[PDB]
Amino acid sequence: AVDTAEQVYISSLALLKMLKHGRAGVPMEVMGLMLGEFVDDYTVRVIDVFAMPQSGTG
Amino acid sequence: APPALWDLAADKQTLQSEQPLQVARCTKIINADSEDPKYIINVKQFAKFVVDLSDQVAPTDIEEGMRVGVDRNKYQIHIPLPP
Amino acid sequence: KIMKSEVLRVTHELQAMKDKIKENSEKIKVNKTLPYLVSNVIELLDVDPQRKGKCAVIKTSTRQTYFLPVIGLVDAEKLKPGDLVGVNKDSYLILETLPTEYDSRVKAMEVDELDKQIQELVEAIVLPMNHKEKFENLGIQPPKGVLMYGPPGTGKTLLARACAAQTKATFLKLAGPQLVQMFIGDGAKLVRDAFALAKEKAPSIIFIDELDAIGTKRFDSEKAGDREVQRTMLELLNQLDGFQPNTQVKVIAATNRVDILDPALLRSGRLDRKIEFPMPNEEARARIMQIHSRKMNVSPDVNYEELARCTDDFNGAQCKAVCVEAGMIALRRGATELTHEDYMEGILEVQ
Repeated sequence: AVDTAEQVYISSLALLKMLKHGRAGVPMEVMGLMLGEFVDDYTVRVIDVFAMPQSGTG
Repeated sequence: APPALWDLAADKQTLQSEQPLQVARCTKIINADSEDPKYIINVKQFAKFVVDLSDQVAPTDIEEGMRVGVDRNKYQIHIPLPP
Repeated sequence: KIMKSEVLRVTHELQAMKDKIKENSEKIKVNKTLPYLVSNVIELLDVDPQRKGKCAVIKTSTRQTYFLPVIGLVDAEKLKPGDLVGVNKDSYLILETLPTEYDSRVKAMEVDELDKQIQELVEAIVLPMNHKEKFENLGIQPPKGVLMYGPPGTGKTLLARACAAQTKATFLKLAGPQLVQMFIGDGAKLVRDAFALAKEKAPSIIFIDELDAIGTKRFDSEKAGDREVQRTMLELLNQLDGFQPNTQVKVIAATNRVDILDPALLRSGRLDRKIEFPMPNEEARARIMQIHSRKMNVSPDVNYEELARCTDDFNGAQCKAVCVEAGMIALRRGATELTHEDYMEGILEVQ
């Protein structure tokens, strides 16, 4: 039962990829994934970000 | 307030019972069936919708021009109703 | 065969294609499975100046007009101003077009699952479903429109309805006043829709009655209520003339009175067969009555003379009504088997 202060690190990579995902942000429901490495508990870093093919199920 | 007391005390599990049954498409009524997988349904807003029958409702329990409860999300029919 | 050794690589590329189309052919099923609503499609030809101009006009059930070209897979019966088309979210594209007709109601009219003349009639209705394979060598073109008429009291309606059971196909029922309504311009829509159902469905049987009353050209110049079925018939003949699809399922017409006749009804696609009824005989009616009553239990002694003689200017439905009436009092007579005198008793009863 322990909780610390976490802060999400965002680079230009994931940002621009989410901008392209913004162009992909058509009303059709879309999927995406984020990758990175955890050095410790209270910090989180994301680096590799890509998109996913659309589907009719959503 | 006293009759609503025990009910207010019984309103605790309603939060955990809120997840199902909550979906309402406002009971759109059907018309006819050309084929079994796909049915044509006409809402009271005069907008025709099409959705496949779920596994929770038997195709033999479907009557022509019958009002049944229908999901507004999955668009399928979870449960029918007598009236 | 050294030059033909390069074919193997080609076949490998082809089977590789067949292997790599699995996924893109797989996504079709999950994507196109559930169209969320139904929209009206109207075809409009545009011009781009390949870069060929293509477009369409859409009408949503929510009354919101959008823009979109003509797309989707290979189309055949499509491009027509129909309804019930597949559509995805925000895409407003066209995937599966199925025609259920317009204002369905007219279409669900009904669901149905004298020897020398009835022989010719039976042969006439049987031959288009039979001799088509022999029509190539013989070059015999089957008649389409068939005019069945005669003096009142014949009972030709239930006779043709009885022949419809012999055709084994689906039978429909359309009357004269059914073509007359309060609205206007119903003729074209009715004809086009009926021909649409005739195009989509199996070679069923279509029979219309009372074409004489609705086909009256009213020599008297003062007034009358219905001019509509006149031009409806004219348009019907037009589509039965200038159209190649007319080789499809036939439409049978019948007139009660010969007072009104259109000289333009003569054609292969139009009315061809003309048979006048010269006071139909008795024994034949007794025969068909025997065929109808063979199912019921009756004492097998009948002179047939009395029942043949007592029938004058009576329909077939009236003869069946005589049989039914004979079955009515046979229940309260206490007898479990129908007798001979019950027939004539019924005749003198209802008539």
